[PDB]
Amino acid sequence: GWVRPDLGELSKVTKVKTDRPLPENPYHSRARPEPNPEVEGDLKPARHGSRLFFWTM
Amino acid sequence: DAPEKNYERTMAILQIESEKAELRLKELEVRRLMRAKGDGPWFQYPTIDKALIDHSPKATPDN
Ligand SMILES: CCCCCCCCCCCCCCCCCC(=O)OC[C@H](COP(=O)([O-])OC[C@H](O)COP(=O)([O-])OC[C@H](COC(=O)CCCCCCCCCCCCCCCCC)OC(=O)CCCCCCCCCCCCCCCCC)OC(=O)CCCCCCCCCCCCCCCCC
Repeated sequence: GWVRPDLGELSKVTKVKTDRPLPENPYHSRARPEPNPEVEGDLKPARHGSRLFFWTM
Repeated sequence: DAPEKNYERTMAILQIESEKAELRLKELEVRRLMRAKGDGPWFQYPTIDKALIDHSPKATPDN
């Protein structure tokens, strides 16, 4: 009683019911480095300008 | 000019210039610490973007 599968069927992506848990860290990655802190706050002007030796702005 | 005007104007000049000098010294120290540790917004040379990584299920499993 076995029907041979049609052209297209055996290459389908199927779904599988499992009773094993999902591997939570299959790559065994350690803790990620903490990122550099972003910038936050409004942009105040430069305190007394460029401060390049004598240029007051 | 009055000696009051020259005097208090000199105090204003000295405040502005001493504040600029202390900010320049802080700028040197900030640059030294950010180059040494790399944890500031400056001296952040690029690494590889991890938005290029394909996380799709590949052709072989062991990867
Ligand atoms: C109510 C709404 C309306 C309000 C309007 C109010 C104004 C009304 C009038 C409108 C026009 C305004 C014009 C600008 C304002 C005055 C600027 C000023 O005097 O700054 C003083 C400025 C600093 O003095 P201060 O007492 O500390 O500040 C007073 C103010 O607070 C100055 O303010 P500050 O401290 O915030 O200034 C910021 C900063 C202040 O400056 C600094 O922090 C110091 C560093 C400045 C640069 C130094 C460089 C040194 C090495 C290079 C030298 C080059 C050679 C010299 C020139 C050779 C001949 C071309 O500026 C700069 O760094 C800019 C660079 C210098 C340019 C100055 C403006 C020039 C405009 C006209 C140019 C015409 C040609 C003149 C010759 C070109 C060179 C000036 O003086 C100098 O640096 C010495 C040079 C003289 C300045 C230029 C004078 C402008 C008028 C020229 C008339 C004659 C022209 C003759 C024909 C052409 C030449 C042959």
